[PDB]
Amino acid sequence: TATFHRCAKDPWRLPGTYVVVLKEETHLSQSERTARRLQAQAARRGYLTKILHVFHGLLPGFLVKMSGDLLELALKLPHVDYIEEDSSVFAQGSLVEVYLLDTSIQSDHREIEGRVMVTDFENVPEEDGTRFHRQASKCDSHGTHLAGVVSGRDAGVAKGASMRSLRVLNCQGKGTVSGTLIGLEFIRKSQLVQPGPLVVLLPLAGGYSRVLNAACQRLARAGVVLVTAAGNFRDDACLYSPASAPEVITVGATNAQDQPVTLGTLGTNFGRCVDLFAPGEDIIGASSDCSTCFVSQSGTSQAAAHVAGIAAMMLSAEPELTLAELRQRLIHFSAKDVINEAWFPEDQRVLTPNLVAALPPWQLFCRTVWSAHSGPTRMATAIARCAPDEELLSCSSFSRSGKRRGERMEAQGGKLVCRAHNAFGGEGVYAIARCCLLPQANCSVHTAPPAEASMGTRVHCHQQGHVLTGCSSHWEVEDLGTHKPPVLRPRGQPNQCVGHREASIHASCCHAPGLECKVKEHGIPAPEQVTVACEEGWTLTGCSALPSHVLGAYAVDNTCVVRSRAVTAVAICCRSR
Amino acid sequence: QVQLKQSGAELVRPGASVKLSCKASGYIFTDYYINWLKKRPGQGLEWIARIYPGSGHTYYNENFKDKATLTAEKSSSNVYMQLSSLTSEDSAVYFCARENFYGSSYVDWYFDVWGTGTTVTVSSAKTTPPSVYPLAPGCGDTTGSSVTLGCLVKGYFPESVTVTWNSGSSSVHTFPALLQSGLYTMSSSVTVPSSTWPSQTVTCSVAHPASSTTVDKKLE
Amino acid sequence: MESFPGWNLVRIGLLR
Amino acid sequence: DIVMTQSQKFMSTSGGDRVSITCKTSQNVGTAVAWFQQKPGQSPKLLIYSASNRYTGVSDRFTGSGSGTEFIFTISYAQSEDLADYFCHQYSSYPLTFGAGTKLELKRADAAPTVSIFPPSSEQLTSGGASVVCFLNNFYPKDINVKWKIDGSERQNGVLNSWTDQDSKDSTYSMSSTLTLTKDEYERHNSYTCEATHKTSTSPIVKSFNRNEC
Ligand code: NA
Ligand code: NA
Repeated sequence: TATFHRCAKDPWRLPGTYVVVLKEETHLSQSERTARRLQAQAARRGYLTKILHVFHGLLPGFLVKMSGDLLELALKLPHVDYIEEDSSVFAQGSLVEVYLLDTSIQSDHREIEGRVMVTDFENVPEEDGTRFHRQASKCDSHGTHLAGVVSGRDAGVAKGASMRSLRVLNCQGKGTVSGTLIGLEFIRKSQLVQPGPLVVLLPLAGGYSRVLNAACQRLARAGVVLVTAAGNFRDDACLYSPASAPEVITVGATNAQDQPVTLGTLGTNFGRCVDLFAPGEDIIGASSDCSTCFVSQSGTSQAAAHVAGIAAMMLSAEPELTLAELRQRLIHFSAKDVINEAWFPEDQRVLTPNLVAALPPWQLFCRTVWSAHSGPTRMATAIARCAPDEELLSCSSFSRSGKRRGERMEAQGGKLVCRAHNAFGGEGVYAIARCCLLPQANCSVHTAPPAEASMGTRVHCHQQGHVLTGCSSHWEVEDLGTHKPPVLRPRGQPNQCVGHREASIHASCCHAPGLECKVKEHGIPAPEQVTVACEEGWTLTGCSALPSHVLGAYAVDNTCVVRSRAVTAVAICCRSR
Repeated sequence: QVQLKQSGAELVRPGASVKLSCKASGYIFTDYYINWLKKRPGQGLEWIARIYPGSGHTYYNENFKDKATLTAEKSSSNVYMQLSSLTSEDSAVYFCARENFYGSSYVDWYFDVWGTGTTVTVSSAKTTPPSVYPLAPGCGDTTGSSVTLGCLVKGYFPESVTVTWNSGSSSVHTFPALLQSGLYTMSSSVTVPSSTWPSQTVTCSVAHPASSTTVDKKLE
Repeated sequence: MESFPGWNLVRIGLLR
Repeated sequence: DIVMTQSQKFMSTSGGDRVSITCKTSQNVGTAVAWFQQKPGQSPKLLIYSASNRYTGVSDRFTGSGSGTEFIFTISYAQSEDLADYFCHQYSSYPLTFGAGTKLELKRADAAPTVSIFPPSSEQLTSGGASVVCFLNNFYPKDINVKWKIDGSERQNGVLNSWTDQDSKDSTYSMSSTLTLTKDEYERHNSYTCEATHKTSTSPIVKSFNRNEC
């Protein structure tokens, strides 16, 4: 079960250096012993090996410089979880400390002097080209500009923000996954020996990295707010790291014309793994050119820095705020539907959030979570998960072909997940969760059976003080059965699950102090999409479709969208008095 | 007259399969959901699956999806449950039950009628009928109004056995079965007035359906 | 809006 | 899956008139709880539905209460006729889940057993076995001790005891004691004795037979 991992993007691979990640409860002594063992084993095979770093505090393992010939031997080692080949990363009131993993910084620049601390942590790869020389250059530019965007006196977002610099990107703005990993370990060791809310800005990106995402998840679980650039490759950000880590706040870049940023032939990364977008074109900030100089830059780094700033401001006001609460407020205070989605590839539009970060001017906050596409297999499933602190209040599904078996809100590892099931002959499906933060919530999913008899049809939260937040429907007839057109369960009251008689129904029932929910609906006879929205003050919790004819239904902020090929959109709107 | 008749007790080899039956009567068959429920000795009832006759559509407990298969025959007026790849963990009593709905709510119903259950024995041990032995008292001075007579039902397999006195006529005790080196042993006591025995005759009728046997042992 | 120095600061609602 | 936690014993309250059992759920099931009576070898019988509603024909002595995660089942003036297993079930969410069941136990006046000893039948003997049967009928309380004596000497191995469930007629117990020996072992001894020691008498009830008499 010991696996080997390498970058998908061949030019970004760095063979010879490997990250050996050991099993969960492996202690420091066991990492050292395993490293000494690898070295001794290699030496017997007549190979020189060098242990560069022994990871502890963040994840268990070590960093090793060795021939790839020795991989097969290192996978046979005890306690080994997996081995990941190192690869390149590229440059893109209370005291809140903001860590910056980037290039060097001009700490004496008037814009950021006395607010920026240089940690002395430096871990960078050597520059490409046998005759490369920095010369009059201080390899300051990027980092200096980004500290300016975050905390700069005249052009900064969070002017009252303490910052700490870690040199992780060389003169050519290049770093390694291994160097970043060491940087992150330094941040965790720092917070272990120190008190204070933390924000970590990672304005860099490389190809999907299992270990980078793992280290990022570990830090996030330790209550650290990690903000990252989505990537400047006009591509699915899920293919990139730390971009792909769900725990990190992933930021895409937009220009003044509310358009996604174009960077030459490429531009801002898009899709599912992008949490939100922020100003990222022609961004004025400090210039390493002089102590009083400015420069306008572009890229998802600039955009990430804005969010790191907004995070710092929110945390200076309420330092106790959780990463869940912060992400929900970040989404909440954003500008909705401003972005022109035309620039993104058609199939990625649905998955790309239409939010631009903005500062804020007993609440129920919700966010939509899109799953990855399932396979084309008839038994294939898609799964959308919430954050540990959140509640799965609703679960929907969407297929481009419309061949769907429906969806389920099922517990998986003691936590409710939104699982969507593909159908016989279907392209594949997406699972769309609605992840919420509801104050003193006691929530449960009750499962109702298919109802083909006359009566027993009405699925609702029959419990006193328990209110319906959302409904899921799963088609209960097997593929080798006899297909008959699905019949709808009659409607009596509004506050009941809309569904087919032949389907099982999963009802989310929440009990909370001042929770009140309502059902809104809107139908059109011959549409491509039907829509219904929750009023100002109300939060969309559930989104469902009344009528195969329908491709699916999904939440788009406080709007329930039903996509068709009368078509009704059924929404549950909640609020907390 | 609303009732659910369940099939006889079954003995199955491990790895084999059984098709249990549930004959419905006194109501509209195709209009009421029928459920299957597993009962182990110390455990609480396990809901297996439900079928709506009329459509033949099934809904199972995830835990029994591969094990069980429900079916309905409108002509025969009965629901079936087939259990595949059996194990000793499947040796249980299976119960049949109707859902009667009184309202539009999904919670506006109850299990009003049930079958008596079908005992499933998953074993590689072959069916053996019982030996029936009269328990009559010998020599003595009569003390009191009555006399106790017995019947010993020894060396049968599986569990399923019914002891009746005369044909269905006094005080009767049925003692639970016990395993006596692989086979079940059970005894039945009957008490009749000092007059009636040995004047008139007393006969235990022992029926082991699993071996399709019925034996009448006269007490003389 | 039009791109100008500090447009980002008004976009995020820091400046009026 | 909703977990059902039923109380292991019935709880006596007002002078033994009301006997109750609680049934607690893993999550809030509202009022969607039913209660069933189960007499051995019989189909369960619906008593209470929707936590408190009494099904048709059901006695006013059966009551149900509770909502949310705690539901009480009570029997006022319990009779021998009510001796059975009792269980609850939630129907708020599929898969349907049931309580383990609780057997009703009833207090009664102490009653001495009626002991009767039986010799092996010629039919069993020809087959090469010998079961000496003792019936200890209609006694109360349940606690009893049986002692077997073969020619005055105590026998410990080859004895099987089978109690019945508490009587539906008179709340008493009955127990069969069967000493099984091989025909060859049985032939070796002439007097078989079975001694019942119960709370009702200081001196045990002795029932015996001698093969050599008649
Ligand atoms: Na060497
Ligand atoms: Na993310």
